[PDB]
Amino acid sequence: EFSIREPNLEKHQKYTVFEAGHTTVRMKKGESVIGREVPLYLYCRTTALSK
Amino acid sequence: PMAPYTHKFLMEEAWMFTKISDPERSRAGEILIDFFKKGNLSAIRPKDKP
Amino acid sequence: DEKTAITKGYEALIKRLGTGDNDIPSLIAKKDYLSLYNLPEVKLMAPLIRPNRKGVYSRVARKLVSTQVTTGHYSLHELIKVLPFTYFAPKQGMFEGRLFFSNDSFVEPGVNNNVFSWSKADSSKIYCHGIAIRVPLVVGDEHMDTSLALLEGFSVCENDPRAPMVTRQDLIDVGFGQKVRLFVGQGSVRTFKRT
Amino acid sequence: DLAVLRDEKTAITKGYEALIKRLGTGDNDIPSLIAKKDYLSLYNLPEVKLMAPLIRPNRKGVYSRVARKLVSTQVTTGHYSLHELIKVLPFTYFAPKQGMFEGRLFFSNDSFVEPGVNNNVFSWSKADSSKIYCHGIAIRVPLVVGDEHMDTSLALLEGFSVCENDPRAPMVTRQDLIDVGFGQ
Amino acid sequence: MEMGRRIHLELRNRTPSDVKELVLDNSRSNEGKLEGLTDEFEELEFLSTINVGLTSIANLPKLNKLKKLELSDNRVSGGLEVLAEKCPNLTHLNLSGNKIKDLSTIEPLKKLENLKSLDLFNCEVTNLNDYRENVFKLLPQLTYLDGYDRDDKEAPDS
Repeated sequence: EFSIREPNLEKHQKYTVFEAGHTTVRMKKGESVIGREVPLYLYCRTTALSK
Repeated sequence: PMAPYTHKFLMEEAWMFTKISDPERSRAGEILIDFFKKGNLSAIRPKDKP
Repeated sequence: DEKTAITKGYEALIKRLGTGDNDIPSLIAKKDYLSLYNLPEVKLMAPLIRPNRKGVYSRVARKLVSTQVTTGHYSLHELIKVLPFTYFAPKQGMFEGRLFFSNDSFVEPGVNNNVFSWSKADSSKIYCHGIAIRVPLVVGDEHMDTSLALLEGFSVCENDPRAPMVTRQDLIDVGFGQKVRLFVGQGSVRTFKRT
Repeated sequence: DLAVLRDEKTAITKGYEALIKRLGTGDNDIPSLIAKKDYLSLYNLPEVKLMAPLIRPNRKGVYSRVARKLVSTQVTTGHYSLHELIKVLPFTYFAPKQGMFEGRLFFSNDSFVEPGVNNNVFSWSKADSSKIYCHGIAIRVPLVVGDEHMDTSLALLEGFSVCENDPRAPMVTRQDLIDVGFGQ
Repeated sequence: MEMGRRIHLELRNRTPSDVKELVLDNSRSNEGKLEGLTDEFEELEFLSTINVGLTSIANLPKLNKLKKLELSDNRVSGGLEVLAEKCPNLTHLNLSGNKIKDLSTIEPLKKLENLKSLDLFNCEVTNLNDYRENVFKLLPQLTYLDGYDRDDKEAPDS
């Protein structure tokens, strides 16, 4: 999974996290939509499901 | 210790790419291929140290 | 009520036709659209237009009416739908396909809606708030050409899936003579060609 | 012979190679013009003239105004990003006009370049500042002039060469190599 | 490069007493600590330190004529009280991209009576509930936040 929020060791105990370069957010600027770069993170995790 | 995250997905802590939808390509494989073609996901290259 | 005000404004716009000179069809046949932007009924309906986006909606409506009238291809329904907004100074801005009214409601060009709905094979019956209104005239082809009432500087063309989907923002950059598929409503995709 | 892409992306890639081919030393070239703050000359270089037809003619003026503006800001202050300059110089051929800038600089082939964010059509990274990825094709940039990120002793090594010994010329530090004049 | 050489380069024989602007972007600073700055810089009115692996503010000298600062892309956290003594005449500040967790770290900025605009983007604090309002109630003198005033009034260019 993707995220833009650094992790907490206590909460994210089942997830392994990486730093996959950078992404870009996009927001209003009056009449035009601009973008600003930010770092991106990668939430790996192995889990089980069933029918 | 505190109870850790459990749900399969990540509520709130998710960043979502986005692309305009197509009714002729409304499937998982087609959507993933289309997202890959623009080269965003391909650019992702995770670093060794976690 | 605001809805009833809009209804009476639209009734006045419809009656203005009057099958006579100094009315909508005579100015149409004359191709003098500027006068349409100064009628009394639009002046009466103007206060019902949201102030913040008044300039942008005036701009878009003015462009649409001008483009349609210039070609002689038009459709009375979309015209009357968008006319009220062209009584102000057009100001640059961002349009998102919804000409919001002062009451928080909306009228989006080229899609039927409760506030104003036009059904094919029912040109005489103009459904406003689920109320049928007879038109004072008769038409069988003056309305059939709506290819120019959807967007501002484009025209419909034959369907083509190969063309890539696009959105309102990117339209400014599309090169000349390039087809562009894009939604015209809910799950309704229509190709367009700049012109 | 070992290629599957069409004439369009190949033409754009060739144009960018040609633009990077004028980054070499000597007068009448990009680095020397930047040193002389003569940004105006960049707009009449032969390779931009050759690459101009591709630019989307409908809005060529608006793009030209934005890219012609950015270079000046980069050129005048002395803080510039060589890669952005190369990316946006093809648009500086035509006369400026008036219009709204959405954010992307299109070509005639529905392929754009956004000024600042790496994309498939043109990519690079601050780690390896000696590669340009045009449609997944690696274009080596010569190392004739440093940039704010890439700046170091290495980024100039290619520019220099050995010559016949002359004892009159001065003896300088390694760091001062950045400041020496071309053809000195 | 390095803040020392970068600065010595920007200073083309100019004394460090007649400049009105300075830039140090895309450099590196040992220990994430400033190095080479002093009180000699008096006429300075602008500063920009971006992506230099910075983490704290301890070697910052006293700068009075300073009226604008930028610390983006670094990992600063905690030190925000020096501003009330070194740059009391400061008006514009920006911290997007740094490590900021709670509001207690922000409270000292109340003493900057000359403060007008602040920019907080991509920080952990931003992920809270009713944060714009709580900050505004903390710093009343403030009017602009991240380029937007109360009621989402976009600020002008400059």
